[PDB]
Formats: sequence, structure tokens, C-alpha cells
Amino acid sequence: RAKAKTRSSRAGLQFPVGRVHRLLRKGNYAERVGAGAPVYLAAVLEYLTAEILELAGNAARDNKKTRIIPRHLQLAIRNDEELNKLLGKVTIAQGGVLPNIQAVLLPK
Amino acid sequence: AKAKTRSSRAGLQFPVGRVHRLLRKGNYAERVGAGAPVYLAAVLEYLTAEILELAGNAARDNKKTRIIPRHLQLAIRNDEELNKLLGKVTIAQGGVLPNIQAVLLP
Amino acid sequence: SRKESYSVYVYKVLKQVHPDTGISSKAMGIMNSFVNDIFERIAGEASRLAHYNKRSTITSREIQTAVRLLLPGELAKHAVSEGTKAVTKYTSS
Amino acid sequence: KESYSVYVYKVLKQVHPDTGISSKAMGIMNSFVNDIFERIAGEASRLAHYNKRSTITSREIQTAVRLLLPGELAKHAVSEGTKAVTKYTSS
Amino acid sequence: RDEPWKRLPPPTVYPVKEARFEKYIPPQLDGRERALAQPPGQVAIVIDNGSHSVRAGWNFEDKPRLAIPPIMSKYRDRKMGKTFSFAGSDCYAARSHIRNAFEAGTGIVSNWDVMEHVLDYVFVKLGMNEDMPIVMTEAVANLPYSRKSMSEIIFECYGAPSLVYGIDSLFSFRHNQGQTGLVVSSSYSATHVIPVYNRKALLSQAIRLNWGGWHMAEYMLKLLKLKYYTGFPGKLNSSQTEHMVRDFCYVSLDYDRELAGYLDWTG
Amino acid sequence: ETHRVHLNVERIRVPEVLFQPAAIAGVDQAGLVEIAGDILCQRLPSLPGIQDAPDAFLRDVFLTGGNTLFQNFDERLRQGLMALLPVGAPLRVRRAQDAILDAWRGAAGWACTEEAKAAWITREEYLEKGGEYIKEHDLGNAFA
Amino acid sequence: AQAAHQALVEQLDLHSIHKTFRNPNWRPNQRRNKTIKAILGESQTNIESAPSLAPMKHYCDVTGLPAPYLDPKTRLRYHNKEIFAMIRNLPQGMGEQFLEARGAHTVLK
Amino acid sequence: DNIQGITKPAIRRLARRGGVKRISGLIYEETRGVLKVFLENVIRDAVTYTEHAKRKTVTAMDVVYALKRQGRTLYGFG
Ligand SMILES: Nc1ncnc2c1ncn2[C@@H]1O[C@H](COP(=O)(O)OP(=O)(O)OP(=O)(O)O)[C@@H](O)[C@H]1O
Repeated sequence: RAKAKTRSSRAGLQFPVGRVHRLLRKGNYAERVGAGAPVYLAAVLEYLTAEILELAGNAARDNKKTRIIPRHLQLAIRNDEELNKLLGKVTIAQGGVLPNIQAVLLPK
Repeated sequence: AKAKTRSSRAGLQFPVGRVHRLLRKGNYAERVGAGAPVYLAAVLEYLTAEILELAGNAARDNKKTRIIPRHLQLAIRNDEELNKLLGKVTIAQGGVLPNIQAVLLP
Repeated sequence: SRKESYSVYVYKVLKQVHPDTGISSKAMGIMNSFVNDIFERIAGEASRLAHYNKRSTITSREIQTAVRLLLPGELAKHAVSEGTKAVTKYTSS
Repeated sequence: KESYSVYVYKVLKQVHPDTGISSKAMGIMNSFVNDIFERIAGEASRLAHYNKRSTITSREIQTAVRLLLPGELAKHAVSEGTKAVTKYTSS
Repeated sequence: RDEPWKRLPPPTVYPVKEARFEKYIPPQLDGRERALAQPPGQVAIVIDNGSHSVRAGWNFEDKPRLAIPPIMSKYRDRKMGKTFSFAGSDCYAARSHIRNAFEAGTGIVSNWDVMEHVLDYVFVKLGMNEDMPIVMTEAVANLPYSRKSMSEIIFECYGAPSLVYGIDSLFSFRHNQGQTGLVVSSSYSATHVIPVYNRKALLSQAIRLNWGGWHMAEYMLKLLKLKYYTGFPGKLNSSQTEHMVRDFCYVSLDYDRELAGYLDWTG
Repeated sequence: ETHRVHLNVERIRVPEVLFQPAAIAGVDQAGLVEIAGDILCQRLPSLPGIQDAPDAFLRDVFLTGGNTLFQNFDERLRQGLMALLPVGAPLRVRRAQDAILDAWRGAAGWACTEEAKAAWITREEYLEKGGEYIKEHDLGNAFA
Repeated sequence: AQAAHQALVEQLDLHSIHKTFRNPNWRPNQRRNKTIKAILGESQTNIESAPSLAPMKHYCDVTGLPAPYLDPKTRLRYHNKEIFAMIRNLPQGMGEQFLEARGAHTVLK
Repeated sequence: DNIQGITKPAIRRLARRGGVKRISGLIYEETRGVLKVFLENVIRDAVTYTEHAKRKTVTAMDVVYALKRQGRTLYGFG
């Protein structure tokens, strides 16, 4: 047999096109799944992961920390219009809230 | 031998066969068990009956023999359990429940 | 063309509950929509239940559980009752 | 007990090389991955059943991504996916 | 500044020349009466099987009698209860069920149910009420299946004494009284380059470029579709772009200098 | 005013694809000038059986087809071949007289001669030899 | 009013004139009307088309002007910043049609 | 413009059906804005389904799917 080239690579991806394919096929989304479908879905999953993790590391640096934690993920997911629309009905454990105090309540 | 419909065998008006086909061919599962379409047909028949009963009452109260969309709206909104089941649902030509807030009356 | 619908069975049930009452084509469209919608809900939740518990069969027990999750209050109890009656008649016959 | 941990880690060490991520945060990110997977796959399945198709092609995944992700998010996602599928085809 | 469009003259505009019909149905029977008067061996019907315009006539004249596209169209009317089938230039391009005998983009006949009716229209409008030899053109390095099917339609459908195939550009060479040269012929389907050495074609080394007048029309249609970007309120047919190309295009002599200063305001 | 199409670049961009096909429209083939130069300079001197490759084929290069009646088309080909050929070749590029109608007239004049009579396929020859039978004439394709 | 158009449709017809020379013994075959791929698959001439190997002068594909540089997002040759502006705000579904007109679109499968 | 075809009287009637006794003049333009945002969201999805199906005509089903996608299930069509 010729050497096994992982599809993630054949694709230029870190994400597991293989597992994505199993999950689509064994996951009853339909009777038949193309190769294209796994590739594309894996890519989209990688992109969103990248965006979130990037914003989260930005937040972590802003707070002079080396380690991404839940609160960081949360503040990232809330400061972007697009990620906050994608995850607008999601609760993140140990995330906390964004700091917000109404104007009328502020000292006058 | 003579054919006996699974609907009649189950004591249902709703089509056990059609429900079985739809469960197989809708990609819901790899396998559909023999009891599943019987159960689902029974439930759909029950809920059909419940709404039609209340809609028939609504039609009678308006002195009409035909259920029009209005009667389905009145049937659904005046029962708490139907209104919780169909809270996010819009019904064409249904109208609204007569409801003026207390502080607006003279 | 061909376009199958639940209009037949809706009408059969109507003429059992209220024999003098009829149903408009618009109301029939709503009832056809309703049956389709709740079929999709219960079948969908039963699918998820099967997948979760690593089962490959939407048995009566999945449908029962789906019905308990989806329908509020007394509708659950009554729906579960009629379903249990139906499968009893079927399996005993 | 399979998790998209490995891959979350490879992406992290590609985008912020010296930064780590906590175990709890890894859990949350893995949940994120699973959720987005599920949503896209499900919308794709619906589109397939609605068009009487029985196959989830690249074109189903594309249209799912355009329905689900907002604005610039949607556009960039479509772009990345298309690029990936193109490279795959080339190889 | 009002200067660059104050003394600017009113525009001289050209209308659309779409390839419509023309009001002629001649049943020309004056050619057979002259054809039966000549001695035998010197009477033959010549058909140029052109991709843009099939031409046909008798050999003892100078102009061809019929010059039609390979367009045909068949119908059935239920409000009238009758099957129609007319072909050639008699199609108006109000109804269109148009399919062509030639494959779009290549001068190889592969739509034989159309070519049969086109030849039927030819033999009707020439006048056949009954057996003449046929000289017919084809494309360079033609596929064998197409020649087999064309010969089968000639012998079996109609009934002919003899037919012979030839390359039309080489016929135009032999009429132009050349002996040895390099025939470059840009047709409607492909542009051939054929070296001829002492009245003999060296077809082992002729080269066809895969571009032609149909490609001109289609690429012109694509660039007018992408130039007027936001939506143009008008039917953009292929044939009207072809008539735009016919009278509004010229090959520039020095292209890279003409092109870069073409869209300047002055002029 | 809205129902108007203006043409500026399309006058000289569309008939230019015959000379630069691989860049304007992406057809991955060669230009007309480059094909003519490949045949005149690299194949015909290397073919045995002919006497003069530049001194004979350059006496008459003429242009036949329907997609030729453009203003300044022969001059472009002449300048291209002048750039390719050695200095002193008697290049004389001209065109046919009735470019869209001489393809019919050539087979009209050819139709009833002795070479055509020695190249016909009669009906019994079609019944005996088959369908794909080729009388090898010097104008038709190669026999098979 | 439409009688002249009806007469023009009626007189321009093939079935209205009887075929006095068509052989009725002949019967058409079904396996015709193929493509070039199918005919080439039957015989497995017309392989005398030749490509090139030379530097190509790359022009713009929005306009026709000579353009010296392309893009990373959409891969379009473009002349100056106005054409760059119209490239980066064009509605979706057309940035692929420019590469369709130039060729090598590579649409998904 | 076309959004101003959603007239002040039309908006009044809809407010009346909802039990509204008194309507500030600023409500009319706010209502038009809110309606336009809602229609854009549903039409975007409806066109998306239409394109996927390789159709040029938007169908009732495309609208019903777009509404169900957005949690506003419509009974009476399909
Ligand atoms: N006056 C003109 N100026 C420019 N182009 C013209 C003119 N008249 C005709 N043409 C072009 O000539 C083409 C028709 O060529 P013609 O019909 O001779 O090719 P053909 O012999 O059918 O090709 P083939 O031999 O491949 O079947 C048309 O595309 C048209 O654009």
C-alpha cells in the first residue's frame, strides 16, 4: 500500500477531516456524504475556532496573562458583534459578565 | 389473505403505514421500531382531536358549522396547554384575542 | 402531479368529535401543517434520544420520552395514555 | 473518549504561540466546536431533505454556512471552506 | 468646469442589427431545367456545409442558391391541432425551439436529426421531384463516425449516385489559383493553418487554433454582461453581439501602445 | 438613455484573441503568429522531400475564412512574420477575393473534373467497401 | 389581422409539402447525437491543436487596460485604485464570474 | 421608496389591534424601520433557499423555512 497521507494535511488543515467525516456519516445528517462536505465543514470549524481563540488571547494579553481561561473566552465572545450574534443564547461557565453600569445610576 | 391496515389493527384513524415510511425516509434514524409509528400516530390523532374539539366549540359559539382559521386561533389561545405548545406560532387569518388593558378603559 | 396530505384523517377525526361541523380548506392547511410540525418535533427528539444513549432504534420508549419533553402538562399525560393504548391493542391482536 | 482538544491546541499554538489555555477553557472550546458542528450539519440535512436530495455535498455545507454565520463571519467562513475544498481537489 | 462636455457634438448612434427573418419563400425550379440540359458528367450539386451558413447550389453558376443557417424548429399546436416543422432562415432567429446541427464551438456535425431536416430543406428548395452527384465540404481532420453518419444519410435517406468530401478552405485555395503557400483560414468554428506544397495539402502537420467567430460572439456577450454590471434592461442575445463584432471590431496594429492610452478623456 | 451599450475597449480587445489567446481569454493555446512561425521556421525546414522551406512557402500566404474581414488583419500577420522570418524573405500576404463565398466556388469549379471523377464514391462502393471509405484526394483528409 | 401571420406560418413548413424523394424503408437509429467525448471514447486526427510556452502579458479582467498586479482575496488583475475599490465592494457571485470569463473558474463539484 | 406604502393609518390599525390607545407621531417611522429589518432577515433566508434549489422564483416554502429558521413558525402555507 502507498503511504497514508492524512486528509487534514491533503487539505492543509489542523482539524480532523477524518473525524468530521465519521460524524457527518455516522451522524445521520443524510444517506450520503461527499468528500467536499467533510473538507468544507472542517475548514469552517477551524476558522471560527481561530477567531474566538485570537480574540481570547488578545483579552488575556490586555490583562497581562499567559493562559486562556473561561472569563477570557467570555469577554472575547461578547466584544465582537458577529461572535456575540452566533453565540447570543449561550452561557459560558466561569465566564462572568461584561462590566456595565447604567448612566442614570452613575454619580451626578 | 385479506389485508388489515395497521391503523385499524391499532384502533387509529391516522395512517400507521405513512408514519412508518416518513420515519424511515426522513433520515431520523438507521432503524425504526415497529411500535414507533403506532405510538406516534396515536399521539398525532389525540392532539388533532383535542384542537378540532375546541375549534368545533368555537365554531358553534359563533353559530357556524365550518371551522375557519379564526376558530383554530380561539381554540389554541384559550387553552393554556395549547398556548404553551404553540406560543411562537402565527396562524394566517387567525386574528387576536379581544383584550383591552385595564387602565385604558374609561 | 402528486401531493399527499393528512386531510383525510383530519376529516375522519372531525366527524367523530363533531359530526355536524365542517372544515375550510384554509383550516385544513393549518391542521396539515400542525401534524407535520409535531411529527417533525417528536421524531427529531426521539432521534436525539437514540443518538445520545447510543441507540440506533426509535422505539416506543424514545417516542414516549420525546412526548414527555415536548408536550406541556396534561397534554403529555393524555398523549402517553393514548400511545400506550394503541401499542397494547396492536401487540395483543 | 474523543475530543477536539488536540486540534484546538494546534490552532492555538499557531495563532498565539507562547499562550496556553486552561482545562476548563478547553472544555468550553470543545463544546463550542461540537455545537457549531451540530448546527451546520443539521441545517445542511434540512436543506437536503427540502430539495429532495439524499446527499450533503460541498454546496450544502456552503449554503448552511451562509444561513448560520452572520455577515463578515459568514463571508470569511465561506472563503476558508472554498479554499480548503479547492486545495483538496487539487491534491 | 463645463468645458469637456459643452462643445461636445451630439452623438451619432447605430441601432441593433439582430439576425431576423426575411420575407422570401422561392420554390426555385429554374435550375433543374438548366441542369437537365447540360451533357452528363458535368452536372453536380455543391453543398458547402458551413457551421454559420450552409450554402448550396449547382456547379455551373457563380452564386449559390441557398445560404441558410442550420437552424430548425418543430412544434405542435393544441389550439390548432397540427404539427409544424420548418427550418433554415424561416425561423425568425416569434416562437423558438431552436437546436442546431453543429455542436456549439466545434465544426463537427453531431446533431443528425437537425442535419437531416436541413438537407431536406435544401433538396426541397432546390427542386427534387423524382439523382445528381454531390460535392460536400467538411472540417479538417474530421471524426470518422461523423463521416460515416453523413454518408449513411446521403445514401440511405435520399438516394444519390455519388458524393465526395473536401476541405472548403483548400477549395478556396484552388479557386484562387495558388500552387504552394500557407493557407491561414479563420472560420466560424476554428482557425486553421494548412501548408500546401504543389497543390497538395500537408495535413500531417496542419494546426487548428480553437478560436473562431462563434467564440468572438460568446466572449463579446460575456464582456458586455460583465461590463454593464448592475443589470442592463435588455435582452442580450448572442447574434446581436455577433453583429456588433462584425461591424465594430478591428485588429490594432501596435496593441500595447494603443491599449494603454485608449481610455483617455482627450478624444 | 438607459438602453444604450457603449463600446470602447471591446473594439480592439475581442479581435485580439487570435494573437494573444493565453492572456486575454485564457485559451491555453498559441497565437496565430506563433503558430505560423512554428510551421515556417521549425517544421518545414526539417521535413524531407521539399526543396525550399522559406523561398517557396512565403511567396503566397493568403487569408481565406469568414472571420478575416477585419480592418488591418493582414498587416498584423505580416508584421509578425516579418519579426520572425530572416531578413530578405519575399513575404507577400494577401487575401482571397470573395472570402465567404470562394469556399463554395472552389468546389464548384472542382466538381466535374477528372480528378473528381477519379475520387467519387458510388453507391455500390458504399455497399461493398463500407461506410468509412476514403478516396485519397489531395484536398480531403488522410485515408483510413 | 393575424391571418397574414398565420399564412406565413402555414406556407413555411416541411410537412405541408410531400416528400417525393425520401426513402421510407430507412429507419433512424437511437444511438446518435453524441458528443466529442463519446465519439473519442468509441475510438479508444483532431489532436493537432498545440499549446504554447512563452511569457504572457497579463491584462486587466475588469476593464481591458494593461494591469500589472493582482489581489489575494479575489485574484483579479486590476489597473488602479478605482478598479480596486469596485473589486472590494462588488456584490457576491460576480467575483467568480470574472474568473469565469477569463477561464480557470474551478467551480465546486 | 416603497416603505412609505406602510401608511400612518395602516400602522395605527396594527397598534389598535394590539390594544394601543394613544400613539406618538414618532412611532410610525420607528415601526417602518423595525418592519424593514424583519423583512430583510426573512427575505435573505428565503432567497438563500431559493438559490440553493437552483430556482429563480421564491416559493411559499422558502418563506416558511426562513420563518421557522428564525423561530416564527407559520401555519397555513405548506
Ligand atoms: N463584413 C464582415 N466583417 C467581419 N466579419 C464578418 C463579415 N462578414 C462575415 N463575417 C464573419 O464571418 C463568419 C462566417 O464565416 P463562414 O460562415 O465563412 O465560416 P464557415 O465557412 O461556416 O466555417 P466552417 O468552415 O468552420 O463551417 C461570421 O462569424 C461573421 O462574424
